[PDB]
Amino acid sequence: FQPFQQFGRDVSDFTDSVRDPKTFEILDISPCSYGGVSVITPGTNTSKAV
Amino acid sequence: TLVKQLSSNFGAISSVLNDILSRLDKVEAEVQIDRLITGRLQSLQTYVTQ
Amino acid sequence: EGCGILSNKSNPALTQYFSSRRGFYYFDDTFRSSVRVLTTGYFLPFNSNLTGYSSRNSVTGRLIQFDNPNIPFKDGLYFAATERSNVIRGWIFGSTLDNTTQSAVLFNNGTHIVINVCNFYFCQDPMLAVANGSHFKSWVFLNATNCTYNRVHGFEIDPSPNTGSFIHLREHVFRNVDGFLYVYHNYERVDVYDNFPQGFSVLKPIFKLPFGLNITQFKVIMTLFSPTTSSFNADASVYFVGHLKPLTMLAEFDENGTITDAVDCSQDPLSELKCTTKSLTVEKGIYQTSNFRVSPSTEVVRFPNITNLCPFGQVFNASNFPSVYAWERLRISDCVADYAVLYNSSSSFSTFKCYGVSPTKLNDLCFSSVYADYFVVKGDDVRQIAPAQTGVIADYNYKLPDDFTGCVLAWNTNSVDSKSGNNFYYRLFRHGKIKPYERDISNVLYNSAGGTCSSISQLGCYEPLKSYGFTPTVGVGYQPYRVVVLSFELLNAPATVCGPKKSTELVKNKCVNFNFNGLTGTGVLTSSTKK
Amino acid sequence: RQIAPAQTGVIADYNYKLPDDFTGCVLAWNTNSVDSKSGNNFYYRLFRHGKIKPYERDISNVLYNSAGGTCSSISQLGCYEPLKSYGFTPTVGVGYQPYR
Amino acid sequence: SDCVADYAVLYNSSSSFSTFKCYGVSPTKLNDLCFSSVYADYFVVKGDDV
Ligand SMILES: *[C@@H]1O[C@H](CO)[C@@H](O[C@@H]2O[C@H](CO)[C@@H](O[C@@H]3O[C@H](CO)[C@@H](O)[C@H](O[C@H]4O[C@H](CO)[C@@H](O)[C@H](O)[C@@H]4O[C@H]4O[C@H](CO)[C@@H](O)[C@H](O)[C@@H]4O)[C@@H]3O)[C@H](O)[C@H]2NC(C)=O)[C@H](O)[C@H]1NC(C)=O
Ligand SMILES: *[C@@H]1O[C@H](CO)[C@@H](O[C@@H]2O[C@H](CO)[C@@H](O[C@@H]3O[C@H](CO)[C@@H](O)[C@H](O[C@H]4O[C@H](CO)[C@@H](O)[C@H](O)[C@@H]4O)[C@@H]3O)[C@H](O)[C@H]2NC(C)=O)[C@H](O)[C@H]1NC(C)=O
Ligand SMILES: C=CC1=C(C)/C(=C/c2[nH]c(/C=C3N=C(/C=C4\NC(=O)C(C)=C4C=C)C(C)=C\3CCC(=O)O)c(CCC(=O)O)c2C)NC1=O
Ligand SMILES: *[C@@H]1O[C@H](CO)[C@@H](O[C@@H]2O[C@H](CO)[C@@H](O)[C@H](O)[C@H]2NC(C)=O)[C@H](O)[C@H]1NC(C)=O
Ligand SMILES: *[C@@H]1O[C@H](CO)[C@@H](O)[C@H](O)[C@H]1NC(C)=O
Ligand SMILES: *[C@@H]1O[C@H](CO)[C@@H](O)[C@H](O)[C@H]1NC(C)=O
Ligand SMILES: *[C@@H]1O[C@H](CO)[C@@H](O)[C@H](O)[C@H]1NC(C)=O
Ligand SMILES: *[C@@H]1O[C@H](CO)[C@@H](O)[C@H](O)[C@H]1NC(C)=O
Ligand SMILES: *[C@@H]1O[C@H](CO)[C@@H](O)[C@H](O)[C@H]1NC(C)=O
Ligand SMILES: *[C@@H]1O[C@H](CO)[C@@H](O)[C@H](O)[C@H]1NC(C)=O
Ligand SMILES: *[C@@H]1O[C@H](CO)[C@@H](O)[C@H](O)[C@H]1NC(C)=O
Ligand SMILES: *[C@@H]1O[C@H](CO)[C@@H](O)[C@H](O)[C@H]1NC(C)=O
Ligand SMILES: *[C@@H]1O[C@H](CO)[C@@H](O)[C@H](O)[C@H]1NC(C)=O
Ligand SMILES: *[C@@H]1O[C@H](CO)[C@@H](O)[C@H](O)[C@H]1NC(C)=O
Ligand SMILES: *[C@@H]1O[C@H](CO)[C@@H](O)[C@H](O)[C@H]1NC(C)=O
Repeated sequence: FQPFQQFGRDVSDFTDSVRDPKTFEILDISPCSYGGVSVITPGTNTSKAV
Repeated sequence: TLVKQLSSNFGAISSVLNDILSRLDKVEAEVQIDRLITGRLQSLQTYVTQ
Repeated sequence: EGCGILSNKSNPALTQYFSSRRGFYYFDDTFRSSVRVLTTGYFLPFNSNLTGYSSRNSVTGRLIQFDNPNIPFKDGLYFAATERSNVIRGWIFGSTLDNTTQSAVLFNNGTHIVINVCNFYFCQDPMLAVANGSHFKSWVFLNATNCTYNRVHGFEIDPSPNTGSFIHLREHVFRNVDGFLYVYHNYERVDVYDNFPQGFSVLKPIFKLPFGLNITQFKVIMTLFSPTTSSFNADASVYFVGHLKPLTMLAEFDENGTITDAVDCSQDPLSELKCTTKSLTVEKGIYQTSNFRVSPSTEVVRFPNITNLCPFGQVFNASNFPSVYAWERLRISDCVADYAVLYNSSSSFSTFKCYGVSPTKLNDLCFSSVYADYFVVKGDDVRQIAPAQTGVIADYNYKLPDDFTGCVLAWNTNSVDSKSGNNFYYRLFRHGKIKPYERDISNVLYNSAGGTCSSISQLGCYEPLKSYGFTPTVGVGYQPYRVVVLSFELLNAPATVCGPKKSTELVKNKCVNFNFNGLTGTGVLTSSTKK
Repeated sequence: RQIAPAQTGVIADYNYKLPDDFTGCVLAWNTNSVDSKSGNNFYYRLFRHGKIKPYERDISNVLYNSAGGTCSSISQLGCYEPLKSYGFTPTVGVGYQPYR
Repeated sequence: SDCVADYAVLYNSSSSFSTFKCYGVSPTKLNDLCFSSVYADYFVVKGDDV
């Protein structure tokens, strides 16, 4: 970061990095669930397992 | 039919930007300019679609 | 501190130079990386004119040269100086540059950086003198009184004069908005003598000074030199001054957040092409460009020949306004609505609510027909004088339409109509609500559950009107207030009441900003043949 | 009530102006018992040629000449003092009492 | 509960309201509304705490 930087933005304009005010270190922010998840099932009347 | 959509209020006090901007201060101006902007943008989107 | 004087000086030669691509600054503090931004503001246009002011002097044959006039501070300045040694030391900001109005100084003392905003009694030639390569004296001002702001920074320079070919180039830009003065800084080493160096430069902010100052003029403080004697002589230096203009540019940022190059829109057709596509490199082909080569700067205003002052005296400073149930209407026409003349009176409005128009834009707009309604209310009934209200007054006495366009005025009058002539009444006990802009001056005796009791002594029949108990030494509320309601009407009819704007001369075949009875716009004016 | 964005009056045009899109808070409270006794130091500016800019002030006490300029004396026709005194004194109505 | 809310009978009294703010409804459209359950809270404040 810059010496007076406090948080970093992305081209989609959301904060992905921040500087901790107490200990001057740089952290990373990412969503706690990103990426798709697909569930494969047979018919619910047919079976129960997925 | 596209040039005749410019005579629509779209929920604003007037269809003319000059009537709004000369009668209201700058703070109250955006809340009624935005309606005209969104309506004209929607008209342009529709025209491009057909 | 004992300012020195000069007897004869040569007339300034206002030679004009060209600024190639200089005069760009960081316009905000948002951090960016690898993006191209199109921004609008006050910038110095490319290939603009810069006026030079020299200071060199020889031993004989020529008079002294000291070009320090009152340069106007219109919307911003580009100050670039190409001195050798250290001759130009700071600037003077102000409006009249005398001790009857506050002025600011920002100059290098020699051992400090001095910033003061005081009532300065400047001498004819502000300067500071050095002798034998040492800081001798500072001769900027004589007296300084009535001020608070003072900042001093430790700094050090070498005041010894040198010789050469102007190895230093220092440039600044200045602008003040919202009470903050902005100073930007850049430095690079060049080798030119009597011409403005070319290239591209970016200015970085160093100051943001919080004084609210009306700044319209500008002056430069210089330095004198002596060969260790009483007599003082000048040295070689020159600076350039440019004015900022409202225009659009495109800025390009790298991955470190610095600006590599910028494109000034509306200079040549090539820059306009890059200004629309938001890119520095353009592929071959034909492109449809937007409009940027338009600078409407002239303001033309046309208002009718109405000149008389509008009668605010007989509608505000009158006697015996009627009660609320018998309010009166007044038609106001063929006058000039100057609201500033009400400031001179002793009465101050505690309610200045406007509905259809903004209160600030009343000196520019004009109306086709206006009306005035005036009455007297209880004091805490004033909040019922509004669109869509409920109460005694809003239901039985005075109702405003919900599509109300106008303003409501109110002020407390406890010392004039609480002692004598206390015949103020309001209508209670009505069968049904009242319509907007209607009144009923009737004293029929009210009977509940069917009318026509025809006697006050019967059971259930009451007087409709109840008297305001106006008397001195009561609280706020239960105290008389005088209310004036103004109703506006903006149509295609000819205007009757128009406020105080000085009309200008008509100009045609130019892209200007016009105003025809509150019909502001942008375009050209051409003689017509329509009926 | 004139200490607000987009206001008109004596204070909002000649004394103190807040800019549009102002971010912050404004505070006010009545102080009648502390500064009403022989104060005689509270003034406001009338009679200015032109409106004031946001966050700016002018402390000047020159004579005001109506429809012109550069007045000489107070006895000259159409010449007034620019500053007018608040008439602060105890036992006056609310609305004439000082507020901080 | 189980009453007819006639606000016009308060005009006959000697007390006048300095505050009649309403939230979620309009003061004019109270003679036509018909509520399911209402509650009342009453206390005394300093005057500039209103
Ligand atoms: C313009 O002016 C005209 C006249 O100048 C205004 O017209 C008047 O309008 C009012 C109301 O709209 C009207 O008052 C009614 O008159 C009736 C007689 O025709 C009364 O009988 C009536 O009172 C009772 O009768 C109704 C039927 O019984 C009840 O529904 C009503 O609530 C009253 O009943 C009471 O008593 C019973 C007893 O048990 C009780 O059960 C009820 O609950 C209630 O307590 C009204 O008072 C006038 O008569 C009209 N005037 C004329 C000359 O006709 C007109 O309104 C004005 N326009 C505007 C816009 O202001
Ligand atoms: C910063 O300070 C400067 C100077 O201190 C200040 O400039 C002043 O502006 C006012 C108004 O803009 C000027 O006052 C007017 O001056 C003209 C002459 O140019 C006079 O004619 C005016 O008098 C009447 O004119 C008309 C009749 O001919 C009338 O229609 C009109 O209503 C006037 O009654 C009027 O006095 C003043 O002259 C300048 N001062 C100087 C030294 O130039 C500037 O406004 C300040 N900036 C801000 C933002 O306040
Ligand atoms: C009076 C205003 C004034 C300003 C705005 C100013 C700013 C300024 N002067 C600098 C350097 C310097 N300042 C000067 C001299 C000047 N440069 C000037 O802007 C002027 C007017 C002089 C006057 C002689 C010199 C010689 C240096 C060299 C500092 C070094 O060795 O790094 C620097 C770069 C180093 C630093 O951040 O300290 C800044 C930002 N100095 C000033 O004196
Ligand atoms: C404020 O400015 C005025 C005039 O600009 C000053 O009055 C002059 O002071 C000089 C002192 O060098 C006298 O010689 C002149 O006779 C004075 N009058 C005029 C009309 O020039 C004044 O001294 C300044 N300072 C204050 C008032 O503190
Ligand atoms: C802030 O205080 C904590 C608590 O002791 C300390 O650990 C930390 O180093 C401090 N941060 C500073 C001084 O920047
Ligand atoms: C599940 O499928 C069987 C076989 O077709 C069918 O008989 C049964 O009705 C189905 N279950 C439901 C809940 O429809
Ligand atoms: C010097 O000043 C005097 C008085 O202003 C003037 O008459 C004279 O011409 C000046 N000298 C020159 C060389 O111009
Ligand atoms: C700028 O300077 C040139 C000569 O250097 C002159 O011809 C021109 O009129 C000046 N002004 C403008 C606006 O170009
Ligand atoms: C300015 O410099 C002089 C010496 O040239 C010094 O005496 C004085 O103290 C300096 N000013 C300030 C405010 O320190
Ligand atoms: C101005 O400064 C001088 C010193 O140069 C001093 O004698 C004079 O009293 C000052 N003026 C005022 C009004 O204090
Ligand atoms: C300005 O100075 C004068 C004396 O020179 C003084 O009477 C007055 O109170 C001062 N005003 C301010 C606002 O400091
Ligand atoms: C950007 O910053 C890095 C890190 O300080 C530096 O190595 C590099 O030279 C700078 N410039 C460019 C164009 O990457
Ligand atoms: C009307 O103005 C006169 C002076 O012009 C003043 O004495 C009087 O009190 C005013 N009446 C009002 C404001 O009702
Ligand atoms: C303002 O009021 C005073 C009296 O209070 C009066 O003498 C004067 O003529 C009025 N008008 C102006 C422009 O001062
Ligand atoms: C109104 O108040 C009076 C007393 O002020 C009372 O006699 C009367 O019964 C009340 N009601 C009506 C409908 O007048």
